[PDB]
Amino acid sequence: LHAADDMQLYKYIIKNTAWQNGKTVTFMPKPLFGDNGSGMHCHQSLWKDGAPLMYDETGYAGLSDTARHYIGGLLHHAPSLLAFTNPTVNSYKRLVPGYEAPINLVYSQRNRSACVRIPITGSNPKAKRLEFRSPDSSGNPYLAFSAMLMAGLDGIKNKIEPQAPVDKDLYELPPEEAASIPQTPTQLSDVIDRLEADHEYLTEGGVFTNDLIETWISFKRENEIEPVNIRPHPYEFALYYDV
Amino acid sequence: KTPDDVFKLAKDEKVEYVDVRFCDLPGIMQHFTIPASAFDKSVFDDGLAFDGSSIRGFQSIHESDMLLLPDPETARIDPFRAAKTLNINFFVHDPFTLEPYSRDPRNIARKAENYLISTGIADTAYFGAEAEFYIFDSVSFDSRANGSFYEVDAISGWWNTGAATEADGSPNRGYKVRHKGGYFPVAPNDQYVDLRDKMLTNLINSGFILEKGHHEVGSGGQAEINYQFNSLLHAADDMQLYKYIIKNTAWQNGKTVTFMPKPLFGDNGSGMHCHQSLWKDGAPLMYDETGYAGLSDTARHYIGGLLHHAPSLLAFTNPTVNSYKRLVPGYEAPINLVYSQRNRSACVRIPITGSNPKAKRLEFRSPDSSGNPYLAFSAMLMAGLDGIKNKIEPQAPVDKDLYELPPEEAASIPQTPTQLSDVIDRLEADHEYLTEGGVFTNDLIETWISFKRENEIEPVNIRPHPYEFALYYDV
Amino acid sequence: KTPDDVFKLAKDEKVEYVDVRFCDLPGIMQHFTIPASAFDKSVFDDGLAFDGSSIRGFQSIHESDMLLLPDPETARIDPFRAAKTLNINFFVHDPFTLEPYSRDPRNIARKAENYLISTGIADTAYFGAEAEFYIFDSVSFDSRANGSFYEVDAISGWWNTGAATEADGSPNRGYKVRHKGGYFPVAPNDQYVDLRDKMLTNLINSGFILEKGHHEVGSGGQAEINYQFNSLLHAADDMQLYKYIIKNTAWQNGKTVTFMPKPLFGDNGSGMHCHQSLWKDGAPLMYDETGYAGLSDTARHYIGGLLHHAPSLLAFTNPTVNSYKRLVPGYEAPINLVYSQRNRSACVRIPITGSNPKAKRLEFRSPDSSGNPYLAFSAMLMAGLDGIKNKIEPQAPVDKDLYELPPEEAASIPQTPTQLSDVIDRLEADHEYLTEGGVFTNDLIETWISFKRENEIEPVNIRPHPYEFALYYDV
Amino acid sequence: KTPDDVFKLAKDEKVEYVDVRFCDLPGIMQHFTIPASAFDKSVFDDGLAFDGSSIRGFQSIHESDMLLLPDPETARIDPFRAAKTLNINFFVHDPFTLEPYSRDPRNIARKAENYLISTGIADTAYFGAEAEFYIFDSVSFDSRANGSFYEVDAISGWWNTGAATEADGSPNRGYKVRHKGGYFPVAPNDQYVDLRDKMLTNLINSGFILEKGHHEVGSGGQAEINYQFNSLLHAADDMQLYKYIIKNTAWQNGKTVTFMPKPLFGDNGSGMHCHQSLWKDGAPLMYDETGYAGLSDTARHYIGGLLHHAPSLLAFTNPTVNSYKRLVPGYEAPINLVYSQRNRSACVRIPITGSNPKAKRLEFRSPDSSGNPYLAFSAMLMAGLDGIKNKIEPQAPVDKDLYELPPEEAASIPQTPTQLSDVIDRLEADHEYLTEGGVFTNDLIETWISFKRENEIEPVNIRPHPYEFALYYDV
Ligand SMILES: CC(C)(C)c1nc(-c2cnc3ccccc3c2)c(-c2ccncc2)[nH]1
Ligand SMILES: CC(C)(C)c1nc(-c2cnc3ccccc3c2)c(-c2ccncc2)[nH]1
Ligand SMILES: CC(C)(C)c1nc(-c2cnc3ccccc3c2)c(-c2ccncc2)[nH]1
Ligand SMILES: C[S@](=O)(CC[C@H](N)C(=O)O)=NP(=O)(O)O
Ligand SMILES: C[S@](=O)(CC[C@H](N)C(=O)O)=NP(=O)(O)O
Ligand SMILES: C[S@](=O)(CC[C@H](N)C(=O)O)=NP(=O)(O)O
Ligand SMILES: C[S@](=O)(CC[C@H](N)C(=O)O)=NP(=O)(O)O
Ligand SMILES: [Cl-]
Ligand SMILES: [Cl-]
Ligand SMILES: [Cl-]
Ligand SMILES: [Cl-]
Ligand SMILES: [Mg+2]
Ligand SMILES: [Mg+2]
Ligand SMILES: [Mg+2]
Ligand SMILES: [Mg+2]
Ligand SMILES: [Mg+2]
Ligand SMILES: [Mg+2]
Ligand SMILES: [Mg+2]
Ligand SMILES: [Mg+2]
Ligand SMILES: [Mg+2]
Ligand SMILES: [Mg+2]
Repeated sequence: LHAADDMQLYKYIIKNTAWQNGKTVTFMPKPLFGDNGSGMHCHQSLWKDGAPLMYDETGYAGLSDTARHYIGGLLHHAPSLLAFTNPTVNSYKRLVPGYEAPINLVYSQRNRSACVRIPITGSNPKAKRLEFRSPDSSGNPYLAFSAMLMAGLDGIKNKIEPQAPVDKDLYELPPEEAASIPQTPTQLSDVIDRLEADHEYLTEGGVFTNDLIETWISFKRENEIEPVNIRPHPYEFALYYDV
Repeated sequence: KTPDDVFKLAKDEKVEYVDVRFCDLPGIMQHFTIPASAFDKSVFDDGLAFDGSSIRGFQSIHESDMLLLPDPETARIDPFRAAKTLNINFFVHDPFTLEPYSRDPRNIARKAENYLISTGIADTAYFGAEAEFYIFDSVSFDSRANGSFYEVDAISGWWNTGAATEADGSPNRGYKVRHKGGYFPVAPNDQYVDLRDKMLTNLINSGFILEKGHHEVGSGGQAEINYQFNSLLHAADDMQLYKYIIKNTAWQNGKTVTFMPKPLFGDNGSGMHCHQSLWKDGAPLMYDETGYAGLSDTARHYIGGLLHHAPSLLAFTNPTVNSYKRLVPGYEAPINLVYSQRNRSACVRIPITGSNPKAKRLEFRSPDSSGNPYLAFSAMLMAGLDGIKNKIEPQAPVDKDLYELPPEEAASIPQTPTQLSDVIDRLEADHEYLTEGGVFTNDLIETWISFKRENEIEPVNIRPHPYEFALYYDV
Repeated sequence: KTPDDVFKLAKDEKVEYVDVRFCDLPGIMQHFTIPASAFDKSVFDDGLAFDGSSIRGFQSIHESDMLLLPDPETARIDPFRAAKTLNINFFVHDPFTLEPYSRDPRNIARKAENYLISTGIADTAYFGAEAEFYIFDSVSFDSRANGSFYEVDAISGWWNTGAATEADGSPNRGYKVRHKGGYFPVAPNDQYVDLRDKMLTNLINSGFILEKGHHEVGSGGQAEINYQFNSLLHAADDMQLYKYIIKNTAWQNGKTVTFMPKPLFGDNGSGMHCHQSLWKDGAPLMYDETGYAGLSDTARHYIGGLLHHAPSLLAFTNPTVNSYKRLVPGYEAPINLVYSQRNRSACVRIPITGSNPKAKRLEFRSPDSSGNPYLAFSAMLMAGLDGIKNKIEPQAPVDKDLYELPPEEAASIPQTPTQLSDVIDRLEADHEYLTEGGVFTNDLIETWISFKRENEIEPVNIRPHPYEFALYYDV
Repeated sequence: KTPDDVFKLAKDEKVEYVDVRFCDLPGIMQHFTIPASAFDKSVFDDGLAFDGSSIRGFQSIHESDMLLLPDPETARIDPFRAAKTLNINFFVHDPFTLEPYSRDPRNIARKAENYLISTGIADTAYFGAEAEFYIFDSVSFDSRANGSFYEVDAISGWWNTGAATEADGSPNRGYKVRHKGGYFPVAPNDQYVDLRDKMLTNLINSGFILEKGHHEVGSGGQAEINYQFNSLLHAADDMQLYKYIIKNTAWQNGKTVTFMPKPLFGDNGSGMHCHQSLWKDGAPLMYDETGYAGLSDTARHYIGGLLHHAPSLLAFTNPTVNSYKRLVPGYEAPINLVYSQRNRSACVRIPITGSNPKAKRLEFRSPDSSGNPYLAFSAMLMAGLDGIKNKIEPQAPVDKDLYELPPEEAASIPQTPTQLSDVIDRLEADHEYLTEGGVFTNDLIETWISFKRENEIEPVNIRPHPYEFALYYDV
């Protein structure tokens, strides 16, 4: 909660500091074509009674079972989770290869091409965490943070095993190997459809309620997805004016 | 028509050049010119070479050389070139075996007509098309790292009612067309009467048999011209020539034409409605006085095929990203897969034609002009034939304004696809009806899928839409 | 043709002026004009004088006077000059001895044809050339202490899709040509149909035998016109006249043409592909039904010569700095020294011509139009003949897209040279094949090496490239 | 200096932010900022993380995380930032093993100094550098399909003597600098006196020990500032900080500085002359009263190394394409590999310093500022040390204007390399002197070769030069 409050205030301060100095700031995921998008990477860890739970010296990338299952939750629920972590049409213009954003659902240490990176933090158990690189700033940090937690917790509860880490530049995978790893969703309508179909992990404990989820789905369809869909894109003119 | 007929025409018409034409895979006609002196029997016997690697959907660079052989049926005098020119369409052939090319669109049409005959169902498929278009004054567009735009303009566009002067500096004289109001008030509200007359005349003088011309619904110069129906291949050839004549008549008169499905947002798109009928031994097969909308079983099953195969069929009938911007409610284009008589909101309309059995046909309203009529016409036939063969029953006609259906009733009828990537995915998954008789071959279908993904779908997907900035700049 | 034939032509055509033409070393035709009254037997017997010190690669100032003697074969009526004019090419001769000039390009061609005969290998070398060019609207450029630029422009250039208006202020009407997409959609996408027709007509009226004309791959008006092949010297004369006719047809119609190898970055260069064959006693020597791509031993060894001598040969076939901007992968120009049938990525392509022995030939794709066809054609023949004489075996053909070869495979193949300085260095080191029979002389070769170094290589080397500012301003 | 010294400085100076700095492979300093509150022991013990995949010549994306550890010797207050800031340079380390990074330029300098000690030849290498630069008013440049340009501008540039007004509209008041005439007339001809004073003051206030400042030869604002020599690593750190100070002093005063080797054509380039000497146990090793130009055997052999290894050494000392535009005759830069006392046309000059042994040194005139001083200095030392170890004798000194040498005498001396690709090819072929003691490692050398080819050499090669249009548009 504090972190989400911090995020909202941070945006306000960044935007208005710029404004007062004759500039203008955007946190949109992808305002430039052919250059890096803007992410909101979320470093996450769970603690109990003042002790860290993420660390196990014997695990891949120093990760405990609890940590590994949390990742399993994130990567497993991704096709619906992104409806809150990547909630805009513009979000999906960032999820393209070559710009240090994810294009598939894998975790890997030290890996800025991956969906979940495990940063190199040495043997200090307090520093161990996962970096969920998928999310952006185009939505609601209260909902985004909460949704990630619910996915992560469902993973722990169900001991969901993530698929083996891939320690490779994921934008450079051979076609055959690439096709075998689940891709990030292509567009917002896909994740909204998926959220609508499958969202039980969010409704656990009544954290998200059906009325929230329905309003979200409905809002995104009517105010974002559809309005973009009906409007001809300028590149269609480059492509098709002379058909 | 024979080679000697064409030589006589060239001689009689004092032709200086012969323009050798053929069709690329996406649907744009290609050409080069040879002098009259080089137009001889050798052209019919040996054919002519070209670079297949520079033509879309054709060859790779290391297998580049391809061959062309003329189709004497297609010889027309060019109405535009100051040096008297005879245009002729060619078939693409392999340079080694001299076999027809598997990715020549004109070959696909050929194969389609032969397959029809081989089924015994009919011997002729007639296609009547309505290729709508916009007569614009100007267009510009670009795509850069930090921005992108397009703009179309037209003197008669409603967006110009408040202009202080016309583009040339002359006064604004009003009589501009309202959105959805171009169909079809008299001049001066119709500002394109003389230009369309020139289009009609140029068509007539190229041997077209004309039926009508008019302003269409869209503001800013939408138009429609209709010519007589014909058998599949001839009809596709007619379509390609018609586009060439429309575009260049406009060009020569200081205008610019587009056949893109949806160049205006909030006004009508441009369709290519296809009126279809099957005939055998000079008798029509579509009519049965006792059927809904006077339709025979053969007709009804043909419709069943179209509506059933629609989710893949549209990959050829609606082959562009822009296509899907037209398939939205409120503009006399389809939004779901139903047939209905008299119904301009439906996917297949049955026009009111009375009891004359020769006039009975279905109007497939889904297709547009953004692709390849050889492939589109052929694909519709294959879907239609599969329907007859499998006696596919279309779901009951819905005689209602389909844009106004109650939500519960709407959701129960299959919708038209949302986007090109959907129909390409579906084509890839299920396309057996097209491969029947080898009309479409796997290499054609794979090249098509591959071309559309790499050159159209993906390039649009990666580029931020301007409306995203309206939506999200301030997130 | 005789002196008396030319006089008759002048008389019959009511010629007012005779344009006396010859070729400078680099490859630009030179001229001066004499009145009809001054065109007499004396011109054939005594010849005409000019200042050899003002012509590039010719004489020094203190040895300036040179002589010209006419070549009756080359007489054509000028299609452009309002005062009726007969053009005639001349041979450069020493004013004292009357011997042919060792640095007259036309003399080198002459000597080449004779040498061929003297070898007994063949009696005729046929050259078919494709001189590609760009039809631009404008060009400007400069070079100063503190900056430098160039800009070419063309209405059909893709870079202009976003322009608010055309250069003359008229509206942007679209139909511009996509990069790599000019080959070869119909009008209005092809914006140069009527202009190219004028070019074709002018060529016809100057006695060219035409084969085809078309828009080429490149955006912004790339074009190609083909005329019938001929023997070496006649072919080189044809080439020079063709460039003159193309450039001046464009000029008279408000356009501006360049034959430079690579005026556009990231689009197709302009080549001068040379189709070559040897004949003896009226029979073709290139064909053998049992050889790879139907090629005889003589043909194969000719290709062996070309590919073997490439590292020096390109000094005449690819003689400019800009030449080497074209020899880059992805644009249907060569990047390594292989031959292959049907293959537009190869250095020598064998076009698909069937079993007709008269049609069998090799296409040497390396050369461009940026130099001297007299020297280029001759140099190719000398390389080809050295190959036959020494039975040089070309390395095995590689029937693959040569731009897409796996790393190990690519590195096993000799690459085309990177830059002009490399081929000049190599020519200097090894050029014996050119000096055979005295076809090229050491003084010609030294002058060439010297000219290129001092006037082209060095002047480019010393001037900062704009892209260095992009790269390095902030170091 | 210790960690506790730096903390005291930060506390005493009321620092708000610490700027964490390190060097990329090509030679540009990188930075991020941390608050004063985050600057603690932890920074020295654990270090700080960054994305090694966004830094040139560093890591791939899947091995991105890298670590930085501070160098307390480099702590300086920033003279520019309104929020009081302390700048510190860091070493790049492996995040797992905590070993120094093989491709950290600062580590290379570290290793070089240790290697020197380990040879027993000397214990200290002193570097005195002269980084010349231009104070311009503006720059722009671009590179498109149909054109490309650059322009630099400066109020005092000779090209502006005819300007009706200054850029801001104020009158042209003359006193502009003649090409090759900036060294060094008094104001107002020297228009940059006050600005260079501001540069001198900013350097002084960052703890530099100053020696001189002046206008340099080149028109349009060329300048030079000298600070006291130092040992290799410290000298490289000094250089980087100097460029930062010069660039930002200019920036804050409405100007723009470039250290590129040759921004002006036909006027002096900007060099980075390196005065070098070796010392052991506090005593100089370069001096011998009986040697040519007062040079010892150790000194002579060091020169022998430099001149002998030049063909590959210049890959680090002259590392850009633009570097080779400076190595042309007539501008006080080298064009061949000779040493000579008092000689500003030579590759190695021996400055006239009298009989004081402490002052004896060589001036290596070849290097420029377009790369990486850490690498450049280190590479020079390695070449010099190899010379000493192998007792490499330099060819006899030539006490002449080496620009004016007749062509025959000039050939009998090895020339400087013509272009970057030559030195890269040579480095690739022969680099064992650099790998001695593991100072340069094969992975560094390979990355360097690779980076220069793909990011500099090739991108320049494929882009048409404006002067090619001057040369060839009309071919
Ligand atoms: C040109 C268009 C699309 C209006 C059209 N007119 C016709 C048309 C209209 N009236 C007719 C009356 C009688 C006979 C044929 C007719 C064809 C047909 C058509 C197409 C395919 N099969 C049969 C008819 N299509
Ligand atoms: C004009 C061009 C380059 C297309 C060309 N056509 C030809 C060409 C094409 N077809 C032919 C068919 C038969 C006879 C000669 C032919 C020449 C040749 C050529 C050149 C050299 N030697 C032989 C042929 N070149
Ligand atoms: C700053 C520059 C380049 C002019 C310079 N001054 C000096 C310089 C000049 N005079 C000196 C007199 C005495 C002692 C040292 C001196 C150094 C040196 C130098 C560099 C390396 N090794 C020795 C000297 N370099
Ligand atoms: C350098 S980056 O890898 C770039 C991230 C990119 N903008 C993104 O879209 O996530 N981010 P960081 O290293 O700060 O986590
Ligand atoms: C008037 S309309 O119904 C309009 C058709 C619309 N432009 C379409 O997109 O199909 N066409 P028609 O009546 O000519 O068949
Ligand atoms: C289409 S192309 O292959 C293009 C050749 C290219 N301009 C070049 O040689 O650089 N030429 P051709 O007319 O020989 O088919
Ligand atoms: C006056 S100069 O000789 C000029 C050097 C020139 N700018 C160069 O090295 O390229 N420099 P200095 O005398 O300061 O060593
Ligand atoms: Cl969407
Ligand atoms: Cl799509
Ligand atoms: Cl060169
Ligand atoms: Cl280079
Ligand atoms: Mg991060
Ligand atoms: Mg109609
Ligand atoms: Mg209509
Ligand atoms: Mg209709
Ligand atoms: Mg050709
Ligand atoms: Mg060509
Ligand atoms: Mg060719
Ligand atoms: Mg100095
Ligand atoms: Mg100096
Ligand atoms: Mg100096």
